[PDB]
Amino acid sequence: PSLEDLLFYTIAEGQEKIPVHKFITALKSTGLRTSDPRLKECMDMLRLTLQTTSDGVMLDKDLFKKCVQSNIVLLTQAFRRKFVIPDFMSFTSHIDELYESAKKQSGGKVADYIPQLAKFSPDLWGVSVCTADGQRHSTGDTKVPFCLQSCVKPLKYAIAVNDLGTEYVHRYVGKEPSGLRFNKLFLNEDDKPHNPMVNAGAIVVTSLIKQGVNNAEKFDYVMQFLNKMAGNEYVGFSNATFQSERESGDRNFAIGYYLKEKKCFPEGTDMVGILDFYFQLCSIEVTCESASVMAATLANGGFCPITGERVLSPEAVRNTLSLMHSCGMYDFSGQFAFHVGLPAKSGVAGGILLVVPNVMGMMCWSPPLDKMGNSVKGIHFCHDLVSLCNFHNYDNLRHFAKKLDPRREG
Amino acid sequence: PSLEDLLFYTIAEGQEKIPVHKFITALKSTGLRTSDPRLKECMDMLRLTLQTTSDGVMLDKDLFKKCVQSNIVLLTQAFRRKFVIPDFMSFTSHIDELYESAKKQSGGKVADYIPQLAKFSPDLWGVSVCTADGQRHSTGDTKVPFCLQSCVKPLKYAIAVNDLGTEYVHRYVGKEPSGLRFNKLFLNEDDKPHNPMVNAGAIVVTSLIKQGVNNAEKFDYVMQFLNKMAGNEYVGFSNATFQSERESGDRNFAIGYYLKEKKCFPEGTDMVGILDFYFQLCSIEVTCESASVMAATLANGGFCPITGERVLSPEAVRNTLSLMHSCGMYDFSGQFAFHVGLPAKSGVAGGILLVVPNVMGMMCWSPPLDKMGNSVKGIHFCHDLVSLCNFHNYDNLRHFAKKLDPRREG
Ligand SMILES: O=C(Cc1ccccc1)Nc1nnc(NC2CCN(c3nnc(NC(=O)Cc4ccccc4)s3)CC2)s1
Ligand SMILES: O=C(Cc1ccccc1)Nc1nnc(NC2CCN(c3nnc(NC(=O)Cc4ccccc4)s3)CC2)s1
Repeated sequence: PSLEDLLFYTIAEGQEKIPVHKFITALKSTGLRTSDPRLKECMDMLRLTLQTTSDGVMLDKDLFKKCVQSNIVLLTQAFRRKFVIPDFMSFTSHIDELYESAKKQSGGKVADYIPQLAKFSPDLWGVSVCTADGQRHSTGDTKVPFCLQSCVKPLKYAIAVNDLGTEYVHRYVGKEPSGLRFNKLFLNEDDKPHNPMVNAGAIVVTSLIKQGVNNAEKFDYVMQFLNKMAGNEYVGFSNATFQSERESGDRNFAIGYYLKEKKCFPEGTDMVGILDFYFQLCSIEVTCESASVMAATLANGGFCPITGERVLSPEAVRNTLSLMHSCGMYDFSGQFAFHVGLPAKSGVAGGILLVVPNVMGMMCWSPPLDKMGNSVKGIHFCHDLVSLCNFHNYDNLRHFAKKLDPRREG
Repeated sequence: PSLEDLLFYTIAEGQEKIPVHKFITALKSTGLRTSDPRLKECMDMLRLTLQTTSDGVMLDKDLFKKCVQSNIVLLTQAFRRKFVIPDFMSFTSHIDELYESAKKQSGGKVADYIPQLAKFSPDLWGVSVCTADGQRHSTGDTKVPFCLQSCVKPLKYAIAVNDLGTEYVHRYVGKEPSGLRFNKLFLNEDDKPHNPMVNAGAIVVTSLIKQGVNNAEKFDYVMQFLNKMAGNEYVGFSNATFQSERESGDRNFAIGYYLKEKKCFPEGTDMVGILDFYFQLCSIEVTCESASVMAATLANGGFCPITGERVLSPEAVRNTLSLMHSCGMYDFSGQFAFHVGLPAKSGVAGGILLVVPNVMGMMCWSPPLDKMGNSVKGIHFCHDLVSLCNFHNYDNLRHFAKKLDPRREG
């Protein structure tokens, strides 16, 4: 027998030759994009075959063989419905409906304490999905770049835990939500920031990464790390946002001096320099599409789903997901954990980085924020998604009443 | 041929007739107990054929069929390794090692604020497992009755959500942990108890159940409900503990009067009567074995795994598991959520009701408590369990480093 051949007969349909466009259409309907880095050899060989034989363009078993050989495992799982969401076309139809429903939620106020966000139209709204198998779907404004802002907090904590371990990192930062009106306290009773998802905690975490090297190399080190998490999709930087943030960051400077006085930083920390680095990390730019791949890396236990590359330790990812679950949505964190039950992180630019463990990552972006600082449409979408699908952390995978389970078929 | 026959040859081993003891021994190693209520018809039929003789006695394919045919689906999944933990004998060996490691953790203090807790030996230590498929294992003192105490709090919250819905229940009680020192406050800022897992929340939740009927019928209703949750294994009542709890429940009376003055109860509540009902609920008795079945009902989306009966709505179970995750272990709740990542609830008698969603429920019981009120051995066991197995809520089911996954053949 042969894997290329019985996959050939799978698409062949009794016919002798597969039209090339018919193979591409079947591939796309699994959810994989033709640009997937794991399919490069196959797509290069297909394009090359369309050049060397315009006497075509139809693939016989042996020419189909030589195109798919290099990527045959991934291609087989895709075509034998082995991906985490088998009927991806049906699922994206649901995502689109959820998207259109949240589109009609027009309230909230765009953040405006800096010029680079008041800039953003209230009506931008994008949602991108990347499953742990690399299946992609986007709807709305998913290639508009925006700053991560606090969405970067779980990512830089994960880097810190990856490089230094749980025990070291959490000598400096706690692991719990603060409680609905210890919002305002910079430190818990052990003189540590409450958790990595608040500014004081994120500032301390920022000071743990790549200690001893200067800010230029620290930033490059973090960027290279975000590139891998995003499978090398768009990660950028907004210098306009950085300059405005550092120029308007009086409270973060208040936090910085308070943490210095309380000796919250590692020995030899230049606190003002860490604040600069912090403002830079908040100014890193993504799109919905690229950020959804970062989320999918966290959903996939530290492996980037569109490259296969191990990016973060399971410990770093587990810790990060734990704290996103309980600390990720500002004062809405307890409500979100109860009703949505998914690890998520929101930012002032309107992003919500969302993780369904073992299923998928998402980025929802809509600049208008509610009074707790969370994107109105993102919050609405997240509630709807879990109303529809049994993705709540404490939904049961066997007894889920009327919810839909996109992991199953019939 | 047919399913009874095709399973007959599996156990037959080429032999022409199966000894009865060889079938029982094979069944037990799947993890099922012969007393499983779903196997009653089969065991009754075995009982009848064991009476027609005093020989072997040995089953030919046709009489085996006559015994097993009523329970053939369940018997097939058990014998063709379809249960959630396929190699259960290997898994119980690990449970045994975890048990023996926690046994040497000899610290902590037995609760003594009333005599009924104060008499329990410091050295009692039991762990019971019930998977979502009804596979059972116990090690240590697992048939000694002890009071649920605060372990009853998630069960009566589940009942209330089951009967009345999330929205009504949470008019009276919040959905969040209070934070590591708004510990002492009875109400959050919306004049509701912070969540159902604290005394103030449980007291209010108690006032929502079976309203309008008197306390005796209320207690009967809750007992019946716990019977279904435990698949009719042991549930009792300690009047001694009840009497002691009510005479030394000064703080609970302080809470009750405070909630009354703040109008936290439904109209027509007799607050002093509700406190009495509350003390009774804390005095309900279980064993490790019966309580692990209750936990397994929560692990199984509201279906009792050893009877098949729907006991709780999926919404009640999801809500209960969410609040156990974040509020279940007193001031250790945040540490426990971060490190163990399992919904759990502890009580002052030393019980820890533990749920691994979609896998199993457990009850750990060891009377000596740490400084936060949690059983020392239970806390140690829970950490060890998640160190060993990829059961952390934010462990990945595909990439889990060196952890063991008992869900996998491979
Ligand atoms: O001490 C501890 C450890 C601890 C914790 C818990 C229990 C015991 C011990 N942590 C600390 N972290 N940060 C501290 N100083 C900060 C200075 C800036 N902030 C603020 N300064 N001033 C305000 N004022 C209103 O916030 C005003 C207000 C009044 C009423 C209602 C709402 C708001 S916050 C927050 C306090 S101290
Ligand atoms: O008000 C709110 C809502 C709220 C929440 C957040 C922000 C604004 C509004 N909830 C309330 N719940 N219960 C209240 N009265 C209770 C009477 C019994 N308890 C206690 N009484 N007295 C103590 N005394 C020390 O606990 C001693 C101590 C003091 C400071 C530090 C450590 C220890 S507790 C708790 C207070 S009020």
